[PDB]
Amino acid sequence: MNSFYSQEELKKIGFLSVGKNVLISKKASIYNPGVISIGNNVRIDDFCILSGKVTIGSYSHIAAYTALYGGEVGIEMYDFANISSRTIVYAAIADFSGNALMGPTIPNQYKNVKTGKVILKKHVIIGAHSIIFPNVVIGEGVAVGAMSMVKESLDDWYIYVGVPVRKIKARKRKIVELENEFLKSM
Amino acid sequence: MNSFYSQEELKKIGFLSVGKNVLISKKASIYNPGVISIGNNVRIDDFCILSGKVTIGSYSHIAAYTALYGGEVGIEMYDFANISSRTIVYAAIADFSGNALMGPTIPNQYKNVKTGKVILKKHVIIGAHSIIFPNVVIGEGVAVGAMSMVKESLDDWYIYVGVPVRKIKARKRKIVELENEFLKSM
Amino acid sequence: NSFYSQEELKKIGFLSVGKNVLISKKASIYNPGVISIGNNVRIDDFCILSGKVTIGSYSHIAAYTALYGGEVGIEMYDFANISSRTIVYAAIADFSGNALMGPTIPNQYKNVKTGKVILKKHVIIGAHSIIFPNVVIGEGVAVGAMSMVKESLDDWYIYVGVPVRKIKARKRKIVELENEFLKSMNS
Ligand SMILES: CC(C)(COP(=O)(O)OP(=O)(O)OC[C@H]1O[C@@H](n2cnc3c(N)ncnc32)[C@H](O)[C@@H]1OP(=O)(O)O)[C@@H](O)C(=O)NCCC(=O)NCCS
Ligand SMILES: CC(C)(COP(=O)(O)OP(=O)(O)OC[C@H]1O[C@@H](n2cnc3c(N)ncnc32)[C@H](O)[C@@H]1OP(=O)(O)O)[C@@H](O)C(=O)NCCC(=O)NCCS
Ligand SMILES: CC(C)(COP(=O)(O)OP(=O)(O)OC[C@H]1O[C@@H](n2cnc3c(N)ncnc32)[C@H](O)[C@@H]1OP(=O)(O)O)[C@@H](O)C(=O)NCCC(=O)NCCS
Ligand SMILES: Cc1cn([C@H]2C[C@H](O)[C@@H](COP(=O)(O)OP(=O)(O)O)O2)c(=O)[nH]c1=O
Ligand SMILES: Cc1cn([C@H]2C[C@H](O)[C@@H](COP(=O)(O)OP(=O)(O)O)O2)c(=O)[nH]c1=O
Ligand SMILES: Cc1cn([C@H]2C[C@H](O)[C@@H](COP(=O)(O)OP(=O)(O)O)O2)c(=O)[nH]c1=O
Ligand SMILES: [Cl-]
Repeated sequence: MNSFYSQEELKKIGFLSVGKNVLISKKASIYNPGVISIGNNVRIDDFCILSGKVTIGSYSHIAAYTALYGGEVGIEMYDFANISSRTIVYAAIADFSGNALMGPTIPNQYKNVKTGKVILKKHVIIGAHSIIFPNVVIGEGVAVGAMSMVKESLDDWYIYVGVPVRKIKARKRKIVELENEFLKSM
Repeated sequence: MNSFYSQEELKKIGFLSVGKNVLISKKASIYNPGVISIGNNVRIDDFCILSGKVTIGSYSHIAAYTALYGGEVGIEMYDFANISSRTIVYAAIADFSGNALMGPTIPNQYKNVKTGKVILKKHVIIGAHSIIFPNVVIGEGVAVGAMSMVKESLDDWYIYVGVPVRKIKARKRKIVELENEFLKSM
Repeated sequence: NSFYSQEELKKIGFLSVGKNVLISKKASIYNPGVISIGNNVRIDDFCILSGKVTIGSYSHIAAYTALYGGEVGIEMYDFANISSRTIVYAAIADFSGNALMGPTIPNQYKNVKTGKVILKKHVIIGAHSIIFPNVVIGEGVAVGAMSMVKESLDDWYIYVGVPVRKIKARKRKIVELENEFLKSMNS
């Protein structure tokens, strides 16, 4: 079979805005859809979680198990950005240093949250099993390899790997031509 | 909207025990509820799996996709200990050496199950995508980085990172004061 | 427990399927008509099977494991098991910047990497691991946890790392044990 909402059920969800050809699995979780926005030709697979301010452009695959903890400051993805399975992107994290208490259970005034908008520029691919922390921009046409971790903004058009990531080599810009060629025949 | 049980439904699950202000997603999986006790101010998110022997104290977040398999020896977590998304704590793990058959499709004679209780002491924080193997004491105040793997027990108030983890710096103890400051005003 | 009844299962429509095959109701099966399962097989909560998967016998597919069979398929031999939160890909999008990617985009603009994934006998894949397309995991190999595998792996070794490196011989005791269990089945 397949797991997706129909254009009908989509509409009843109460999204800030949702495009056309949007396939979201009923096996995903959508928290606070009133601030979640989806452009066109998007797919979100089983067991993803979207919570808080999330904005996705058009022609993005969010693969299974991927969590987007958009918070109040948000996560945004430009067009042709894609995220492989089991990725987490965080717009807000707790403070591990030992200088604060943490998580939901604890009153704000004792915490020390790290928070910043997270943006994923065009043509970003995020490898399977990766993590992106708050306040970072992943640069235009960056690929980040599998099982990688990102704590900082990434320079455009490079491939990064590792925990935390290191720049391994350039990203081909050939996606750009194709983007245009594809867009042409629309 | 949230996916959590009403206190009504909670009790019709029947845990060895279960405190108050305890939010557990309906999208989580609780097996063997009668071997799980749960304190107060505790939250378990979508897609988690609790299995068998699990003891959770008070003031704890267990983030989504987290699996606690406590089989018979169990997992025990103190107060103010937290677990980030997508972690596994294993109280029992198969012998990988070549010397044994494995998993639930096989009789136990042909198996060499390494088992051993897992404890996470006050203020432990496990970061996301982490694994804890059996027979491990995560000392009080220990922070383990995201995408870390833990085989040995670990020293109080330190920060560990890697696969397998290694010690990289002392955790601050100021959270001691804040615990106090905080329980103080109740 | 989570599993489908024997009645519930023959209702899914698996190409083939055997007996004592416990499958969680919280796992996701896609195109069951191209998925054969042997006997004594466990698939836990939140797994995803999609496309050509063949699984033999005495196998555990731990919680959260995704097997993306595609056309080419993923094949496991008997006594192979996979641990929680693993991903097996028989197809994957070229990352180089030489092509677009995803089901959002028409086939011509992509440069999809494809190939059979075979998990031979006694294979054990550790937890949180990723295995790529066109990859033969050799007989009685163990890959550790959090491991990444992009090329074929030689018989009877332990492998760890991202990407994997060979670390030690895996012991073959397991083969005698196998025989002993199989005989104890007969007499
Ligand atoms: C990052 C990636 C694209 C690089 O592939 P590549 O161009 O073949 O690069 P190579 O395999 O030659 O390796 C280059 C270096 O990076 C390392 N490396 C490659 N992938 C890595 C990863 N995910 N994490 C850490 N290191 C990695 C290799 O060790 C090698 O190291 P060295 O330079 O010290 O020898 C690929 O390894 C990858 O991670 N793909 C993820 C696939 C995915 O997530 N798919 C989801 C479904 S579509
Ligand atoms: C543990 C952590 C807090 C430490 O970061 P930090 O205090 O800023 O210290 P640094 O980032 O300078 O890291 C120190 C070193 O460890 C390495 N390192 C840091 N985090 C690592 C990790 N998770 N795994 C492997 N290595 C890590 C870095 O390469 C650096 O190496 P070096 O000693 O060769 O320079 C952070 O990196 C981390 O892993 N956080 C997890 C957060 C999380 O899981 N959040 C879930 C949402 S609440
Ligand atoms: C693969 C495994 C069995 C190897 O364990 P081992 O035989 O105890 O080997 P050791 O602990 O001596 O370590 C061998 C080396 O590999 C490294 N290593 C071990 N496991 C690793 C892993 N998963 N990833 C990366 N490196 C690893 C160690 O740092 C050590 O390094 P060195 O030789 O360079 O000093 C074990 O490490 C493991 O990962 N088991 C996974 C368990 C699991 O996934 N279980 C599912 C539950 S049923
Ligand atoms: C992975 C996945 C697939 N499916 C369905 C829709 C897809 O068209 C079909 C198989 O697609 P998929 O498994 O993503 O492979 P492909 O790359 O060929 O699209 O199964 C879901 O409904 N939900 C899911 O989470
Ligand atoms: C992640 C998650 C959120 N929610 C709901 C309940 C929470 O009150 C709300 C906020 O979730 P969350 O994303 O954890 O935000 P915060 O970090 O501010 O708590 O979303 C669930 O019900 N289940 C979940 O698994
Ligand atoms: C982990 C898990 C357990 N269960 C059920 C079946 C088991 O009888 C019981 C305990 O499971 P588990 O912790 O897997 O025990 P074992 O090590 O014996 O396999 O809970 C599921 O249905 N699905 C799951 O994903
Ligand atoms: Cl997961």
